[PDB]
Order: sequence, then structure tokens, then C-alpha cells
Amino acid sequence: RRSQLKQAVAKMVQQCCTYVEEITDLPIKLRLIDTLRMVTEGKIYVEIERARLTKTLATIKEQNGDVKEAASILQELQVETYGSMEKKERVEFILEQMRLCLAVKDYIRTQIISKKINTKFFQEENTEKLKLKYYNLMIQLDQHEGSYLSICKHYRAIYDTPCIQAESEKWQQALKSVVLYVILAPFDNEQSDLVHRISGDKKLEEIPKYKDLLKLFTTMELMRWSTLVEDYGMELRKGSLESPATDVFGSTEEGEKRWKDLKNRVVEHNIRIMAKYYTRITMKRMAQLLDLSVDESEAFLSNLVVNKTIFAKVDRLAGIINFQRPKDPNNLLNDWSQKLNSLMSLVNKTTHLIAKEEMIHNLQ
Amino acid sequence: MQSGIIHAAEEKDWKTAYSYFYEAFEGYDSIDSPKAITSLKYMLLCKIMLNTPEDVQALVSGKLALRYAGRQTEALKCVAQASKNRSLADFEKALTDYRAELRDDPIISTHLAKLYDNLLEQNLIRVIEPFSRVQIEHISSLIKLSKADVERKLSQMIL
Amino acid sequence: LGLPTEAYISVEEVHDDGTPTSKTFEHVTSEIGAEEAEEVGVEHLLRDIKDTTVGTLSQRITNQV
Amino acid sequence: TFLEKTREKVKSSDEAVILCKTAIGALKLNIGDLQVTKETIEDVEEMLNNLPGVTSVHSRFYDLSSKYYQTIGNHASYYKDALRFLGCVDIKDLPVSEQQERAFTLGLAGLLGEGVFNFGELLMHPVLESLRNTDRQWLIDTLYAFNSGNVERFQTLKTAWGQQPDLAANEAQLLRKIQLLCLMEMTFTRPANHRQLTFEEIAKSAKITVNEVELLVMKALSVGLVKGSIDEVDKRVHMTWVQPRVLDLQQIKGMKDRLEFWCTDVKSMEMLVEHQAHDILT
Repeated sequence: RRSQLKQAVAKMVQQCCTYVEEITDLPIKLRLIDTLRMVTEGKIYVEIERARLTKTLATIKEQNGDVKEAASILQELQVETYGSMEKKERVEFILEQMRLCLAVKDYIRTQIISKKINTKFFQEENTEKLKLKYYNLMIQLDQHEGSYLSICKHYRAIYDTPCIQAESEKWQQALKSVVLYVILAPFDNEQSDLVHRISGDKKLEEIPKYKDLLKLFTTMELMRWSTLVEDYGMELRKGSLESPATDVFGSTEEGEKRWKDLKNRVVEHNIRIMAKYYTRITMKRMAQLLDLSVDESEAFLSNLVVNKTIFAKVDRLAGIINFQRPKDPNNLLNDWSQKLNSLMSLVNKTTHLIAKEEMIHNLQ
Repeated sequence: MQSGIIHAAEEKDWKTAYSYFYEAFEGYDSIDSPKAITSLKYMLLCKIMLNTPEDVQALVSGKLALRYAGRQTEALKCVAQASKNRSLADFEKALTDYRAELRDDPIISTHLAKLYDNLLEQNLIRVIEPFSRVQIEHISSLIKLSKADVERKLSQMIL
Repeated sequence: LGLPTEAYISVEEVHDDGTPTSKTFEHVTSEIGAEEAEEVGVEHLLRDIKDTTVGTLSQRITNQV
Repeated sequence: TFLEKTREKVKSSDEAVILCKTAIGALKLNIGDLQVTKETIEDVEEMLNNLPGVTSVHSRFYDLSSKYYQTIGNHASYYKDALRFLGCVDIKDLPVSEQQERAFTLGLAGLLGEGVFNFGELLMHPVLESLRNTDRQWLIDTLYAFNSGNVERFQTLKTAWGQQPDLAANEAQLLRKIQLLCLMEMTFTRPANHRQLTFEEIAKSAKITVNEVELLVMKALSVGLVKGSIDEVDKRVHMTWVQPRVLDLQQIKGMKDRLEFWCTDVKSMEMLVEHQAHDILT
């Protein structure tokens, strides 16, 4: 093997590189079935396995792949990650076949082989597009089921690598993708400062629309849904930013999932602060501030307090619902005793403050 | 297996009867595939009978049972999914779809009626939960069930 | 009837109304801290009165009278 | 080019950058405020090295901020820093016709902005109030009308809309401003026994309809000028905390007298202590 296998067996697949474009598929799959036998014992196994990769890629490309031969790559994917320490070409091989798994429509296979590379970062410093390919395959694994918050750090990471900074109109649809998840994510403490992680940005606020969108959900009660859709359900075509908004519009089943979830976040944004600032409101009043049926209003508060994320005690005889109204057996005197210590700290605040104020008028 | 059959035929100690079908399946593993795939049914019916629905999906997602994919293990994920969301109508559609293997076995035909009563009250404390005083005419309208029997079944709860 | 040890702090202000250069002391809270070595000597030099044995009436006089 | 000659050749113990950046911004009066005049006021903000009353550049840095914040900005950054521009001299040794125009320029800024809720300390600011005594009554009168908190007196000066620029563009939130100051007063006016006003009284004291007063108070809770709760079926609100205002030598008479019989109540209950628990401790 001593510096003589390198020019021997890689020259055998240097031939096969020339015949996979020239010779017909009949003798060369006899060439392959006669060359996969030697793969185990003596072949490319010194460290140069990333030429064995293009010939086990060449098994797929003779038929240009199908469903099953895409899954025939699985025997050699994870193996030569241990084969030779290398930062880029090994990753370029193993991030490929997950797009084939998407053509298999298999997500449980995809995230297991995605689990190998999320720790294998820090190779982006030489590649201006390959790290960008790792992200574009990792939308659809997260886009599909409900994961509107695993895409959070994802979409700031395609506000990352400095190719993106200098394609101003392709940079605009990066601003589309960096704003249409913070709303669409379910509520969390992570969303509650994600609105701050995207704010404080000098170049995000160039779009006059989207500075106001995150303004609405930092601030107070929202105009209902119909008085908002006439002011923001039209800019989704305009500008030079239509394609993630077309990604809202285009697949209408993706649209119906994104119409109603945008409806879901704004019908909820009432119910947070209506619990915060109201004590007791009628059933008829709240259903009018949601612009839908009173039965549909009761279905909204049913699956939120069985989530117990908003506590409520509704009624269906007098329509009298109320917010944050427990029995309070002990909290009367307990909150009263707190008001003493706030008061007694306050009478001590002015007491040592007056005596110095006399010392700057009548001192000597 | 039949140490667990007759001990579950009287419904005394489901936990120990669960332990028989576990060992009955570990013996059947990778040597008898007809008898192994029926053994998943008796452990997960007992686990629904144990009223731990999430642990059903926890087992079959484990790599030991990931080999034994089939129709009847999907017949148990859905019924567990029906009892997970704690609804009556969720349970009804799961029966009709997989009826040829769910409602075919001689002991399942004995255990569905007792499984129905637990799940009848389970949605019943779910929909009654979010409020105060309410009418009975809506809860009959939200379960799609009658009023007289529901009023008796509500009266058994306070007793 | 209190603790006759006062301390301030230095704060300055280019602020509201008084002078372009304004500076006024503000009292930070003050107490007599103890230490294990000195409590031998402190409690030795008193020998006069010390209303210890905290029962139902130490609180009655240290904070209710 | 001559400035950066003077910027580099002044290396004295006197700070060069405080006068040169204010010389940059004074030279940016010609054109442009987005890139250089911004970086005058953004860069030099903390270089005040332990010298309050830097009266050479105390006014010059603040006059640069006045011309820049009256230029494109909200209204109110002009309205804040000019208090320290006009807060450094007592004999102003310049014609008062300028200062009554500068105060009228300052009087327009504390009106159109949103974050301005004082109208008690600028009103009791005794260098610019009597300065426009008999010239422009209608500005001083509508300052009173906000503290009067009424829809009626603001309508009286609707015949006197002096200075038609910057007026109708903000007219929607001028009408919003009076409806918001109306609740601060009556919450302060009512005693601490109830302070529980109804929505019909708001519809009386602000002549605004029923379907908007709930939107009015949630704005008041969000800004933070009031802290209370909101009922909807009994049509009342339990206001608890209100914003502290200013007061004259007449409201201290109430605070003198409500304090005074509270003194002897501390005397009276402690009189039981040293007389009944007397033998417990000598």
C-alpha cells in the first residue's frame, strides 16, 4: 500500500469517471459490481474516500436515481465521516441525500442524518453557498408539520454569511423571511425576546411596512383583523420582496395554513391583554371584537384554558366571563401586608431626605 | 402469554398482567413473527387499560418495535391517539377504519365496553372544565349524545 | 431614639433648575455592623444592661414599644 | 477643510473635539442632516469630562441639538434638551422678543408630540410663562385647558388656531390628547374612598361615545399614566394609581390637615402600649 495504491486504484476510478459519461450502462454496472467487492478490503481506504463517494454517487446517476436507489446510499453515508478528517467535501456528500429523502417524503430519516452536521459547523468560512445549502434543506424539514419556531435561529442564519449582505433585492426577501416567523411562532418567552433580537436593527427598519408589523405586537390592543387586512393584506405583492409572500400565497394549502395561523395569532393577542386589563366582560362584547360567531368565540377559549395558558371562567347563561378571578382566601391579607412594606419603605425614603435639604439653605 | 390472558380475564392486577405479555413478547422476538406481532396488541391494550396513553407511542417509536411495523401497530397508535386527545368522536373514527383487526379479537370484544366507559367520562371532564354554571342542553350538543342518560351519568359523578 | 451614625454619597447633576454645576449629597442607609472578634470586646465593655432572652417580650420593646 | 486644520492643530488641555464637532454641526447648517449632523450629535454625547456648566460649549452643543431636533425628528427631543439649553442663564442679556419666540417654538413642540405628559412644571416654569403674557394668550389658555381636562375650553380656542402649519396634521391626536388628560384630573379629584367612575360619566365629561372609552383606557394603561382595573358589565372602572401632578400652596393645606390628626392617632394607640405593657419591661 506504501505510496503505490494512490496512483493505482484512484486511476481505476479515473477511468470510470471517463466511462460513466461515455460507455453504455451495461458493462459499467458490471464494472461497478466488480469494484464494490474490493471496497471493503483493499481500495480507496487510505484517506481519499471522497473519490469513492463520487463512484457510489455514480451508482445512483446511471438511472438518474429513483425512490429506492436514493435509499441505497445509506450503507456508506455515516461510515467515512470516521474515514478521514476533512471539513468540507465530507459534508457536501452527506447533506445531499436528505433532498432525496424529501423525494421519499421521509422526515424521520432526514433529521437523523441532519443530526450529524448541526455540530459539524465552522466550515462556512471557505464556502459562500454550501452552508447556504445546509439551511435551504433545513426549511422543509421544519416547514412541514408545525415547526414555526425551529425556523427562528434558522432565518437569522440566512441573514448571516456575508454573501447575503450585498444582494440588496435578494436581501429584501431575506427581510421577508426574518419577519414572517416571529409572528407565526406560538407564544413563548423565546418569542418574547425574539421581538427584541430582531428589533434594534438599523437596516431592518428600511421597509416602512415591516417596522410597523413588529410594532403592533410589542404594543397594545390590535385593530381587529379586518381593519388590519385592508392595510397590510395588499403589500404582499408590492416592493421587490414578493417570493416569501408568494410562498405564503402560492401553495394555497400553505396559504390556508398561513392565513388562519396569522388569524390565530391576532385572535389570541386580544385574549392575552383582555385577561391582563379587564376584570369582567360580557360574552357578546368579546365576540364582536373578534368579528365572528359567539359559538366560534367559545371554541377559542375552550382549547386555551385546557392549555391553561389563559385562565378564564366563562358562562353560557348570562354571558358573563371574567379574567383571573380565583377565590383568594389568603391573598387579601398577603397583598395587604405587601402594601405596608412598600409604604414603610416610602416613609423612610423622604425622612432622611428632608434633613439634608435644610442643610443647603440655612447652613452657616 | 396465557399467564397474562387469564390474569387479565378477571381484571385484577393490570400491571403484573402487563409484565407477562412483556416477557411473552421478548421470548417471541426475532424467532416467531406471527406470534410477535399479536403480542404488541396485548401489551398496548393493557397500557390503554392502564390509562397511560402517551407511553404507547413511546414504545413503538423505540427501535425494538420500529422493526415490527404493520397494520395492527397502527391500529394501536390511533386508539391511543384517540384516548390522548380525550374525545368520544375521536374514538369512533378509529374503530371504523381499523375494524377488521381492532373489533375482531375475542378479548378486545370483551374489553372495549369497559374501555368506553373510562373514555366517556374523560371527554366529559374536558368539555365541562372551562366554565361555571352552564346548561345541560349544550353539553348534549357538544358531545352529540342524549340528555337523559347524560344527566344520569353526570349524577354518578357527584355521587 | 435611633442610630446616630450618618453617611452620605456624592452625586452631581447637570440638571433641572439650580446651577449649571450642581452637586448635593444623598444619604445612604447606615448601621453598626458586628464581627465575631469584636463581639467579645463589645459585650465585655457594656456590663450595664442587655435585655436578652428573646421570648414573647423582646419584640414587644425592641419594636412594639 | 479649514476646520480639520483647526481640529488637528488644537491639541491643548482644553478639549478640542467638543468645540470642533459643534463647529462641524454649525457648518452643516447649509445642507444635510442624515450622515454628518447625526454623527455630530450621536458621537459627542458622553465626552463631557466632569465639567457641569461647560458654558462655552454648554449652549453650543445644546443649540446644535435644538436646530437638529427641530429639524427632522419627532417634536420632543427638541422639547427635552432645550430645557438644558435654556437652563444655564438667569439674565438672558438678549432681546426678550427672541426668547418669547424661542419659547413659542418650544411651545409648539410640547404639544404635537406623543410622549409629553407634564403641563404642570413647564406651566410653573417662571422664565417663559409671563414672557408671553399679553402676546399670545391662546397658547397659555390651552395649556390650562389640558389641566382643566375638558372638551369645552379646547373648543373655545378653536376660533384661535394660530400658526396653521403643523396644526391640522396632528388634529386627530390633539382631540385624543384632551380625552386622555380628562381621566387624570377626576381620578385626582375624587377621594381615596371610591375613585370609581363609570363609563357614562366619561361619556359626559369627554362627550365621547360608549364604543371608544374602552379603547381610551387601555391606551392609558399601556402608556402607564394610570393603574387600575376595568369592569365591563357594571360599566365602572376601579382606578387605583394615578400619575402625580403638581400643586400650589393651597393643596398643601389639605396635606397639612389630613396629616395632622394622623399624628395623634400614633399617639393614641401607642398610649395603650406603654401603659398596659409597662410592667413587662421597666
